[PDB]
Amino acid sequence: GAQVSSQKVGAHENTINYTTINYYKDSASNAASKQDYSQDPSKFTEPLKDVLIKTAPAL
Amino acid sequence: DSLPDTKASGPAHSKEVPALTAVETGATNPLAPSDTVQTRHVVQRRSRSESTIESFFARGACVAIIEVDNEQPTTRAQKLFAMWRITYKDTVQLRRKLEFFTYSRFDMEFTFVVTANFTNANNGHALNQVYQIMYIPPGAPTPKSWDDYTWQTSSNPSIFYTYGAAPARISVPYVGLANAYSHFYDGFAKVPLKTDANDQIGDSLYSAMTVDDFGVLAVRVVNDHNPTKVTSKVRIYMKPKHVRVWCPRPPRAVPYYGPGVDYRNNLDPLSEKGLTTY
Amino acid sequence: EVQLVQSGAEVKKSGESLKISCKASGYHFTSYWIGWVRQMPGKGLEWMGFIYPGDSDTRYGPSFQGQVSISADKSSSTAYLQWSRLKASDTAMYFCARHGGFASSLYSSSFRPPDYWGQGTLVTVSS
Amino acid sequence: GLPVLNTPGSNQYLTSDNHQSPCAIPEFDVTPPIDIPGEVKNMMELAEIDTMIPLNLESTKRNTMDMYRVTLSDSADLSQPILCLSLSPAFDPRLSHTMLGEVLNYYTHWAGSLKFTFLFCGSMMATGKILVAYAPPGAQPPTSRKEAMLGTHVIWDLGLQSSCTMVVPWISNVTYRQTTQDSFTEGGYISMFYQTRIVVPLSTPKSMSMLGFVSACNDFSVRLLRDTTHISQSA
Amino acid sequence: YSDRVLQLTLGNSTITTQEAANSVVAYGRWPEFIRDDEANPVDQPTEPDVATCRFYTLDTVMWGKESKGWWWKLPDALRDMGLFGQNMYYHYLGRSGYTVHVQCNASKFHQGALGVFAIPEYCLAGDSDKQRYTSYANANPGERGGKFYSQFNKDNAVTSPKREFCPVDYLLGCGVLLGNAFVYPHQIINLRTNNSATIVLPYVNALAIDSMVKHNNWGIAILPLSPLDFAQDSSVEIPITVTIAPMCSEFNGLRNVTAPKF
Amino acid sequence: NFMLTQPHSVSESPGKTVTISCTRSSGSIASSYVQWYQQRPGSSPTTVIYEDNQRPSGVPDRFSGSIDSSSNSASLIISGLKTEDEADYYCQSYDSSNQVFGGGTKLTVL
Ligand SMILES: CCCCCCCCCCCCCCCC(=O)O
Repeated sequence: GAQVSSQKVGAHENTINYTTINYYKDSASNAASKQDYSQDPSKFTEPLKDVLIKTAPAL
Repeated sequence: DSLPDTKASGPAHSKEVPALTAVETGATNPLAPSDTVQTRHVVQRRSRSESTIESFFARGACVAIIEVDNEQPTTRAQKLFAMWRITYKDTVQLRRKLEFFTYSRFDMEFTFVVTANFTNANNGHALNQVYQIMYIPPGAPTPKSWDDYTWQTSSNPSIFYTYGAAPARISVPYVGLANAYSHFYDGFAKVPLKTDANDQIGDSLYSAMTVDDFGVLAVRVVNDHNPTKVTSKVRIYMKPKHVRVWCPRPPRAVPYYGPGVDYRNNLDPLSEKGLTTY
Repeated sequence: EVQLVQSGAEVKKSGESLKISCKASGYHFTSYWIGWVRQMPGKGLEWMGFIYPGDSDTRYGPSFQGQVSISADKSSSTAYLQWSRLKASDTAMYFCARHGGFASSLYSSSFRPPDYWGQGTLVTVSS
Repeated sequence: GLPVLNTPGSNQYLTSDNHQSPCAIPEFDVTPPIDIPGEVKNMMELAEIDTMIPLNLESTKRNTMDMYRVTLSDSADLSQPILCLSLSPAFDPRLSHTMLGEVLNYYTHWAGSLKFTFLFCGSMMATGKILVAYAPPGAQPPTSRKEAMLGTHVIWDLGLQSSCTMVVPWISNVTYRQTTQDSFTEGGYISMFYQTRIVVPLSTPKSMSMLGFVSACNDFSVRLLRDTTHISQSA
Repeated sequence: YSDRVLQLTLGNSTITTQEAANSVVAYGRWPEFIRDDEANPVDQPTEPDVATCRFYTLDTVMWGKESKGWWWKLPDALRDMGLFGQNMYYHYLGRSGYTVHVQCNASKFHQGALGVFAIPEYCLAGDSDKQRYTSYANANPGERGGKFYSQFNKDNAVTSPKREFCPVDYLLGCGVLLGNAFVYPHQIINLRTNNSATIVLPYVNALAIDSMVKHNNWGIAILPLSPLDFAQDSSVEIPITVTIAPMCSEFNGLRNVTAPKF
Repeated sequence: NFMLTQPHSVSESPGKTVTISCTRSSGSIASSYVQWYQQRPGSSPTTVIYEDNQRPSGVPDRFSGSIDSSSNSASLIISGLKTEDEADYYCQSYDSSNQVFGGGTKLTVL
């Protein structure tokens, strides 16, 4: 029950996969996948109640 | 996965003014370079893969240095078994990295590096040593001699590491009492009451949720004593895994002072520089 | 029996050096450390030193750096407390202590305090 | 049957490795999570929030609240700059300790655009105009509005909306700049000058303060993690 | 309609402002009750709603040229506010959001700026060598609140130590530069633009519900970013008023009343 | 640096029960163990309690030691006081390298 994913190739010679298998029942033993993705910072940058477009006046 | 491209822009002469804003609203003007100057089309290939929380915290940082000795129990200063309080506040680097956020939730990985050395040249005789590292959760009996019954480790987890092998390593799940670790706690553990006989009954340390938060690690050398004293040290490295964080905070700006947020010594982090000097 | 015996009251004049002894019986004296404790009249006890012949650690009092000194003698199974220059503030009762052992820790767990005491010695000037 | 061959690097400990390891507390009953407000999934989200710049940092202003505020007046000479900075976000003493600078100091390389936002904290009756410019390196640092107006600049008019934003576009020869002090990857120069002047009526304060903020655009990134020099531990 | 004008109505109380910059919802989350799939205690909760979810006005403080700042903590500031305080002291556990409204008005010839910050888990520093030594009474001023200082002066008292906070204005009172404080939910009351600031605070904690007497969730800090100045007159000063309203309050563990010693 | 505060003094009658306290002021209370020492009038100190759970030879069971981790206070309870309990009691500790004595409590039994 292996898992195969694609690598982000930086340097090419002259589409590449790598395999991972979990050997321990406890999830704490797993290695970090590092496949997470970011989000929208609007909750910090624009926490306003009535969000207004940038081109429009702020007041 | 890649960052957004840059859109081409031309001359602007319009009634809409994105440059002006009002920070009083508490919002950051989400401008782009195309909103103030003319720009060309650029396909963007740079990515923020290195800035993720996992990548930021995916390092092992030293947190303690435990020293133990192997000698006859009645010859010299007897410190032949240690007991370290589990905490990340003994150092500054990992503490500062963690304290960017108010709450966190992660698994943890411990790695132990053990080194030994002699102390007298009279004999130079010593055989390979074996180290025991026993975890003692709060409330469990704590050893009071290097060879008492407590070391039977009937239910306490324990690691037996033979000197010279690869560093020992283990993983621990999220063992918090709440739904996330609290890096900062603005409260007390006890509250004095008007009916208390004296004020000292309800006294407690500010910003201290509990005593014996995680327990201690007991370290000893299983080998008996050689004719010569042998000293060794154990270094512990902690790597958070599967990290989630909430409520970002400003980073520490002045030297740490104790396990709290106190500050004593410097309080002058910034250096001098002329107002109109490049 | 496992006990520590000190000399009776000792008297010396101001500015002189005084020396008192604490002798152990029924065991080897230097099995573990020896501590010296002071008690001025009507006050709580105070630390003076915790010594052991391996290095003769004369850990002086913060306000008595050098004045108070300690030493151990294996041949006589006795330890000695010494003052270099007596003062009016050194009038107190001195006790010698020792723990039966069991100490094996780098930290508080098993770096133990004494459990047997001497009968005490009094330093005064008769009047 | 164990026909294996050990390769170099065996039995080593690399602090950045990503291997598995046994669990010390098997079958632990982990506490389920909840929905705590304010989750962060990337460090750059912190660098995109406006934060005040300690612009003054004079002899008697540094390490006091006066370092955050720049004084403007209607009697100041119009031929000299108000403030000057060097576009080195991680090394310049003014920009080093901002949120952007603090995040950058944990990385060796950076690249992207920056935003400078200034807030006018004068009276409602005060008015004026200000010119803030950015000059890419390779020439004499601007010292008068005549030279500053040649480079990238924005003319700010003081009105009902009290804040103006300037964008420092990404202009460089290298793909990534360095966060340390180095001339090969120097960022540029930022300066501010009076256009017209501050005009106030009678019975109004003649001098007022101004605040500045810095943040990163949505194309900003860092790529090599390191340790920071802003925290120290003595023996 | 414009964001310049705004009205708020909770319970039997109403607030109106004609020069409000805008309304800020901290972290973009509105207060809400505990869902069934997140409730730790099993007791039936109490939800007074109108009786406790209303605007309570704290004591007014005066802003001068030499003032350094003020700080309050929640729900500590509301401990004596009628039925909210009674419910807080009669129950082991408590939970609620808040709606902070800061009021400060001045003529068109005044100048200044206030920085209103909402800081979760707002720990503060002590005033002596002893670490974490501040007493319960001195860490919970109540509606009176506290003040900042321009410099750190260690308490040299040998007997009867003060055991009080000594926040430093430019360090935000917790060893972090004030400039970075804008990462927290905030608003600025710039006297030339607006005369009030509104912040809606959801319940932020590591637990679904927690004790209110022992732990303070939010901390309100008001610092003057730019000093006050009216007519080159050194005696000028204008008041600042703070109004707070609990939202979606609920209390769980009932028992006999609590009487903390102050 | 730190002290071991104690209650002022207690005066009781035979057959009463008292709880003498001693509040630690520095170091993790749970790490080091507090002790108790009895000094009868005109007599040398004696050891009666230490380790928080171990009692020395010759101590009647009437004396028992206990601790409160949260409040950093150690207690000594005497049930059924006797006229011969007349003495001073000191609470002693060993933090990591040195011993620190308390202020002393005077107990009077009529
Ligand atoms: C084997 C034990 C594993 C422990 C791993 C270290 C976890 C540290 C995380 C921060 C804990 C914060 C303190 C508890 C919260 C509180 O103060 O209420």
